[PDB]
Amino acid sequence: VNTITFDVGNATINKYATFMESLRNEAKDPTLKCYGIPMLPDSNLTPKYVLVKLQDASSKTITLMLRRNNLYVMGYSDLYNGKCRYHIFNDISSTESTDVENTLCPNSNSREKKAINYNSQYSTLQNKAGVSSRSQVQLGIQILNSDIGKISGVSTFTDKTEAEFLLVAIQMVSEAARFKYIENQVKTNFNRAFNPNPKVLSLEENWGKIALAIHNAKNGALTSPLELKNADDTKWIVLRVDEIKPDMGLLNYVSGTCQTT
Ligand SMILES: Nc1ncnc2[nH]cnc12
Repeated sequence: VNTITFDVGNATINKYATFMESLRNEAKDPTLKCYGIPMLPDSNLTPKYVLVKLQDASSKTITLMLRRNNLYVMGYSDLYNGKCRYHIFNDISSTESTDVENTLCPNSNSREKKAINYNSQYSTLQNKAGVSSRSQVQLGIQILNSDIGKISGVSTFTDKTEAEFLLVAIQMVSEAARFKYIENQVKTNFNRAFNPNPKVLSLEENWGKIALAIHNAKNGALTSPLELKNADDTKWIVLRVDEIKPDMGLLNYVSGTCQTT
């Protein structure tokens, strides 16, 4: 399994772009694509995981573990009290949990369990963060940096603190890798906090449906309209691959052949 490092504490737009490039290039299947857009592999291709190490301004780190097949964050690790501490979501199976344990913290003689005692759905994370919408949880480079320092090497912390960190890291890492539009929202706002707009949220919520729509399209025409949101919360009725492709970083895995370019 590869570990890709992103230096949050000394970040620049260019360094974030390179991070996104490296993460997409590691995660993607070596060959699968539809309409020129790289696709994630089946669940059997090895390595099955990618690690993402986030470094703050004091060189504290948190390492996220991502599933390659769907880019979900499965859990994360930090160094505390001389040990590797692994924090796994509670909706990960026993088999995958064993992988997470041993991939984040291969030294079984110096590690510690500190579970994430809730599941990894956005509805749950929002509940734990106290917000009715993750539009209300700002994203940003300084926020991500600050959040790392509230958790890494910290014995005990609240579920709210953790969920806020997870919302920010999931969106700035996995969702940005999935969607060039979201990468670009981070880059346009690189120097400030920002609230994810309706188009960010819509893309996040519809990634699986978008992959299927692109995979199924014939001669660039979607088989049925795909309704998303524009950034002003108006409806975006997508009819062709041409309209959605610029926003895409990675397609979710979809079995079967497609129009490849
Ligand atoms: N834990 C997670 N990781 C990646 N994408 C997600 N979408 C919702 N929860 C997520």
